[PDB]
Amino acid sequence: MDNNYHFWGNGDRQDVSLSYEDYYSILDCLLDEKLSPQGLMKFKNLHEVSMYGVSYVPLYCFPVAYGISHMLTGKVRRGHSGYRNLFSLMSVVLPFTCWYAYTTPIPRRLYTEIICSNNADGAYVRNRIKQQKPGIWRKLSQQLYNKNFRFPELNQDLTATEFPLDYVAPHKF
Amino acid sequence: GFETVVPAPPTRDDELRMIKATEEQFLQQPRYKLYMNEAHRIAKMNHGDRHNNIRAHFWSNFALGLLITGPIFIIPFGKAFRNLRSGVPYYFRPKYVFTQKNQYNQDRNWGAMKKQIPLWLGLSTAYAYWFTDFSINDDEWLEKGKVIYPHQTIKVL
Amino acid sequence: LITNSYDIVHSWFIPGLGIKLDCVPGRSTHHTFFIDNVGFYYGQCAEICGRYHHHMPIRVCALPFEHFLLWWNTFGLPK
Amino acid sequence: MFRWLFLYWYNSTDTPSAIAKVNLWSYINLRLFKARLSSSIAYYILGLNNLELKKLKIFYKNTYFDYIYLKSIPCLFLIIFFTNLYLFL
Amino acid sequence: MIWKYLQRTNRGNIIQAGLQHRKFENLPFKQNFDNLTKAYDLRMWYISNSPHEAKNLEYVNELEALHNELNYQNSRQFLFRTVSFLLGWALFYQFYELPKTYDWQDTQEPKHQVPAYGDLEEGGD
Amino acid sequence: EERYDALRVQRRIWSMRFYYARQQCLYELFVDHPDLAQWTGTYPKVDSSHGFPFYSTYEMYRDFQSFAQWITLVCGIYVIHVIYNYMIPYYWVSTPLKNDEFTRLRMKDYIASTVLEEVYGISYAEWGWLPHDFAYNRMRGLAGYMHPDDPRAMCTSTFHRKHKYIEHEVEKVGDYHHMTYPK
Amino acid sequence: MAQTAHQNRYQGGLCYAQCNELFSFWNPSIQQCWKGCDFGVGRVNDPEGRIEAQQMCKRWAAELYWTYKGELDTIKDLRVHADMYPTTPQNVYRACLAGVRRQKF
Amino acid sequence: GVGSQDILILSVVFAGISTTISFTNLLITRRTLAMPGLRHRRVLMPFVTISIFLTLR
Amino acid sequence: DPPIKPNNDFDLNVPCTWFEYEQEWWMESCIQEDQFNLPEDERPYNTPRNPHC
Amino acid sequence: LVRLRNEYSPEMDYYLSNFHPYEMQEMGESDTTVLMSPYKYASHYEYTQ
Amino acid sequence: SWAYMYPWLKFIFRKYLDVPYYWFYLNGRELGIRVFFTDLKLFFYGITNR
Amino acid sequence: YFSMVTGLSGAALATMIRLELAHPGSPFFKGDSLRYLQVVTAHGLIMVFFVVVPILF
Amino acid sequence: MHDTFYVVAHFHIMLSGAAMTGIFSGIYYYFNALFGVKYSRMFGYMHLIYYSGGQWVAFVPLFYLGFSGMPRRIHDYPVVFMGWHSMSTTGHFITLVGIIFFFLMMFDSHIERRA
Amino acid sequence: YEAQYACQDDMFDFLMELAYARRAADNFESDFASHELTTLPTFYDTPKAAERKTYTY
Ligand SMILES: [Cu+2]
Ligand SMILES: [Cu+2]
Ligand SMILES: [Mg+2]
Ligand SMILES: [Zn+2]
Repeated sequence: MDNNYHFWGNGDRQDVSLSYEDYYSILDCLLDEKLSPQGLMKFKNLHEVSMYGVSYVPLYCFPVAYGISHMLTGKVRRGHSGYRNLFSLMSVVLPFTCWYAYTTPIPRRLYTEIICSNNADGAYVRNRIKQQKPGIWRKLSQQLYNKNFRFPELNQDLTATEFPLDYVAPHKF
Repeated sequence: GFETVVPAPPTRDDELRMIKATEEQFLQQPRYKLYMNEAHRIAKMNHGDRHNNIRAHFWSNFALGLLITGPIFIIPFGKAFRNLRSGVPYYFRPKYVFTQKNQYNQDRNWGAMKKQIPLWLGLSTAYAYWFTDFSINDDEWLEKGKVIYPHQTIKVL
Repeated sequence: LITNSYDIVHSWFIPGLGIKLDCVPGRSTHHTFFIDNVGFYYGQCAEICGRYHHHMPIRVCALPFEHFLLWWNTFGLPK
Repeated sequence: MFRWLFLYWYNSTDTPSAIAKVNLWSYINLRLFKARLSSSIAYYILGLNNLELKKLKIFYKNTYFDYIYLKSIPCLFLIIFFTNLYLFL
Repeated sequence: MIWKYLQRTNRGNIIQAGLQHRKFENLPFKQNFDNLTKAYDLRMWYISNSPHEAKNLEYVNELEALHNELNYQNSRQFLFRTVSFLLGWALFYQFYELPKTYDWQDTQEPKHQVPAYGDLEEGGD
Repeated sequence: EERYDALRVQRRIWSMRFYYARQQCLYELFVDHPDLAQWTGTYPKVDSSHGFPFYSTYEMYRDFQSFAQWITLVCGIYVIHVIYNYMIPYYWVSTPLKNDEFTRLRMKDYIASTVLEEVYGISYAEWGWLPHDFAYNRMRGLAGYMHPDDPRAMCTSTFHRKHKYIEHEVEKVGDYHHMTYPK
Repeated sequence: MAQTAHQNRYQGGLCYAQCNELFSFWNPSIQQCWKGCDFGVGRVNDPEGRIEAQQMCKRWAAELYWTYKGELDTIKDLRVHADMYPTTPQNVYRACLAGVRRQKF
Repeated sequence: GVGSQDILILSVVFAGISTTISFTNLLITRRTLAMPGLRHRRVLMPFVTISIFLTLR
Repeated sequence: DPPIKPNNDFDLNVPCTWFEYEQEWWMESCIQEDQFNLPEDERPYNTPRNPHC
Repeated sequence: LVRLRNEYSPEMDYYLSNFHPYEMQEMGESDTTVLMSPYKYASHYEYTQ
Repeated sequence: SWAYMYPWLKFIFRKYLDVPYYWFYLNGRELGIRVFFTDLKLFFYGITNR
Repeated sequence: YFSMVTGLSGAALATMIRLELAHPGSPFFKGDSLRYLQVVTAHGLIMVFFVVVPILF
Repeated sequence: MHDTFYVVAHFHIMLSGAAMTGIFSGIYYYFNALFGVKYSRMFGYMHLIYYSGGQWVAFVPLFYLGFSGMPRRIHDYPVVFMGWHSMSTTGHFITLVGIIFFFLMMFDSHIERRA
Repeated sequence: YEAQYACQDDMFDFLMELAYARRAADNFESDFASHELTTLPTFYDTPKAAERKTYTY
């Protein structure tokens, strides 16, 4: 498909998907002293990709917010004359569309390398999310198990001798 | 992360060979490439070369994109300005200036161009960014910023 | 000279040396100081500060290093 | 409906004198809308007897996108050729 | 070959579009927004391309009347849609379980809540 | 010759094509958009040689209409130079850095602290320093720029130089009894 | 270049160019490297002149910073890198030696 | 202390308000009520008026 | 009633004929007051004609 | 100085071409106070619904 | 009334402010428009999966 | 006329300033430095903001 | 020269002398427009002479004191300044006399009552 | 001694109060530091830090 599959800020459909809200919350519960210089490099690349992405998301959502605000006013296009109502409805609706976008997980190679890496950095990140962010880890564990990832930190772990630390949502065995 | 054997400080012959290599590598810089003398210069120059390579490809694709976005997208998009949603043919709706659209399809053609040229350029830019390859300059771990010295590039005697 | 002020801005102003250092609270301003002659210079405060802005005098004596060392060992070292 | 001021002001019968003799000042007869120039350059030279009106019209304004695209193909191919030539040399 | 469908411009892109007769055949028996907009568009296109002034001025008067009627219809649409939007907004936030579990570190500044430089803020040495 | 004449005619043709397209645009702007035409500085472009004044004409707003342009350009260049190396680089580092923090801070400071003028400040020191004052200030400068870790001392003209007019103390440039003292 | 011999770095010649190429543009070690170029002008080609120039570098480093008698004689690695700053007499000595090495003629 | 210094600060606030009123009145007087030939020509006016308008801006 | 500064249309201007010959007069007369003119007794005359004119 | 009179004489109609036609944009009542756009302000008139 | 939401505005654009000059060779990356298009595709994928 | 009155006020403040500085030893305020500083501040403020600015503008 | 009487002399020459002399130039230039009568020459000349002389005599010694290191806002100063300070004060009073003449001419302008 | 040289005694006293407050609790900065996860990558941030430097006589 694309000619830039090597890019770290890129991803395919079956990569680990984290919304921007989840990514920032995950960042809020980590320490740089506990990560190797490679893990810090992964996090810095993710930081630059994500700063550009969070800058751009409202631009992505602007056409949909514009259309919805137009449809709320009516079936009359008063360009340059309905700007006041259009942009009040925009300042209301564009936050809602951006809410839907920012709560939408998006796949990334850096997301799938930070979480699913088998070295000590991956285990540290997984356990830190498991303990400090139980809900984020609930969703993320469901996603990882669905993607044929087998880690001890997953709630859906049939080989464990210890009971899960959260509610195990129904899934196909 | 092991270490290599540190050779003894060079003798006068080795120093002269190093000076010869550095001056020979200095002679190779094109006069139209304005990179100052510094440790990273050669590295920068290498980077620049790769960047320029990418640039060329990009522009080619950009031009190609324009061609491929000519008849496939923008012209069929301009097929939508013939009639309005009510079925009545296109007519001029003036914003502030009541321009006289005396020529044949001045209003329709101008509106179509206003909504087509930005679309043409945007689709061409999307094509260029989608199909060109930045792999040669991409460095995920930033390992290519290491300082290369001119005497290490050239072997003398 | 590391100039600073306890409360408000003052100005260590030496007219004979033609220098003025603004002592500003929270600012540890580093100045270089070179006196190329043996000289006793008076000075004042050149930033408005209150009641005794006028009566805030300065006396700086630049001496050769032998006399400075004699002063330092006799009046500076005993603390 | 007038395009030229010299035709507009030559023999006007809707002047306030006559319209006051009838006293019916319709809105559609505002002088703000009666005359309007052609938006194409029109200057005056000296002909053989009097002033001659010469119109300077340079380019059309009704061009559609297909003309622009067809007139751009050589430029795009030149760009492609130059970029590939730079890559090879 | 290539020039036939790459250089030979289509007929429709050149000539003026004709009236779409399909959209004026089966009209609803209503003076709704669709019919009013169709009438407004018809008269506007006519006055934009007609050398006949009597019909043009008649259509100008009728266009002003249609503008008023379309303003009324749009007022109804605006009222209904915006009232529905506001009520849906209020109901959503009435039923939505607002997350009150956000981090409260921003409100706490321990160096400022209990001044770490106490007794030294006033000049004392 | 003939080729030069052809080149001159072609250049004139290009210039006049641009001029007349621009004039058509300006005439249309004046006729249809009188306020923007006035704002941009466009003259009333309707030929009223027939004696009837134009129905919508305006007074010229010649806001832009030598020394002012030069001094504004100089001040703008100075301001752009200041913002390039003093304002924007201030935001590059705002947190403690794990790797090469001192290197990055040195980079930011160097692109700001060291300026070109300093070198001239000593390269033409004779414009106010007499011979003996120059000798004393030479020893003083060699003392004051003794510290090696100072990028400002680099890119500064040497103090190991004789006064251009006449030199009294120094007989040779590098004949000293102490390395860091000019005598 | 207040401590060097030339008004501008271009009068130094090829040696100053090599010194500039040795360190990054913000590194003040270049000036010390330049002093090496000054010490080995008529000495690099002479077999004992090179030793004399190295001794001059040692004296220069000892004069710029406080140094101990054995300190400059027990340096394990005399190689320099781009980010070597003249914060220590060892770094000053290494930069001066590197400047001496790059003085043709 | 509380007293003359606060008087000065609040009087400077009041002077700012008065200057606001003055420059608004005079700038809008020029920008709106200028005679038909002196709407935009700075040069035509007497130099004191040009100076006053520049200082008001 | 406002005062007026009438603007003149360039196309409707007329060539200056109200003592038009005095616009530069003052300037020239300020330059010729301190100028010494060669008397006709000393000005060379009947010089050879230019070959091409 | 032509002192215009409040009449409909042919003499007054002689000066009919010396006046800009009166702009109707500011006539009537406006349903928009003022445009908040800085680029188009004090030059454009307010739009109407 | 929208005024007290400026910390988000700083949160978005200060990160743009702390990007050094390209030819200082700190990372040698300019990933603005590339990330624009890549994230457009990624958001298509994410919405479709959601 | 208001500016005439305020200019006389500023001239009186300047007279106080010059009478304090006529010779050392504080002949006017007699050792009251704070009153002198108040007089200087008032002189500057009413000469700048309440004499010249009123007159001109 | 920062925060010394050299700055005071600079900006007092400028503000007081130049600005008030220009203001008086405008007052005399617009005297008929402002008051409806023509001004009297005698007290006007006296005002001009005394105001200008007072400005010079009051603000040149301030330059002299600024060169000698006299800070601005001190009400007590070293003994070696008093001389010029006295001269400065003298100049101010000269200025005051000029001010008197100014008002006098206005009074004298309305005894005169000429068109 | 470098910190003492760079700081005045007042600022040094403030920093010593902070140092006491952080040494009583044994607050190493590495216990809280996370900003390296939100910092742009640099050539100096390579995983192989020892091999990034080129050494040359
Ligand atoms: Cu004080
Ligand atoms: Cu004081
Ligand atoms: Mg001060
Ligand atoms: Zn306009």
